[PDB]
Amino acid sequence: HLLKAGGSCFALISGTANQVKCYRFRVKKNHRHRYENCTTTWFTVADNGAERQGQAQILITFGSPSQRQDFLKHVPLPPGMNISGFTASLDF
Amino acid sequence: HLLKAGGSCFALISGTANQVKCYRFRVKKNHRHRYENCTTTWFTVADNGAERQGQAQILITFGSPSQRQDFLKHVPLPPGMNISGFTASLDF
Repeated sequence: HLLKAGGSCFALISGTANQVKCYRFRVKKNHRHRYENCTTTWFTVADNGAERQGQAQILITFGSPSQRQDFLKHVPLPPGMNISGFTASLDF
Repeated sequence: HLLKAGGSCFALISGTANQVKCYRFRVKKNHRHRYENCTTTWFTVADNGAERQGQAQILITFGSPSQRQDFLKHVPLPPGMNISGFTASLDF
């Protein structure tokens, strides 16, 4: 790793569990060069009951805005999935 | 929600799966008021077919930097566990 001034850019992709699972499979399979890393599926944790609740989520990181732009051009977003893009500074 | 008042903040907590699970239960039970939400446990995906690999990880969000400061004040980090803090801006 080269030391990284400023923030890394990433995205949050969501939908049903199986949607998200398949979406990942696709990007790893057909798009690996367009993203840095991806997470396994997670959920926003519920207080009561089963922790796994609401929409399935993955974070995908990118080495630069340009890589994220290239990702966005080529990677199909299935119907009912959503994507939002963010830029994160490291604080500590 | 109202609308994001500036930039939001979060933290990435890592360790073994059981370290992370335990940390999540503790903060849910004792420090609920000190964070916004937490994720279920996840890993960085391996492309070698092994989804679960490396360190277990969770994300914790905060509604203000103040809240995160108060969390950091009150919640210790056990041996062998890591925390990083970030602030993200919405891109799209």
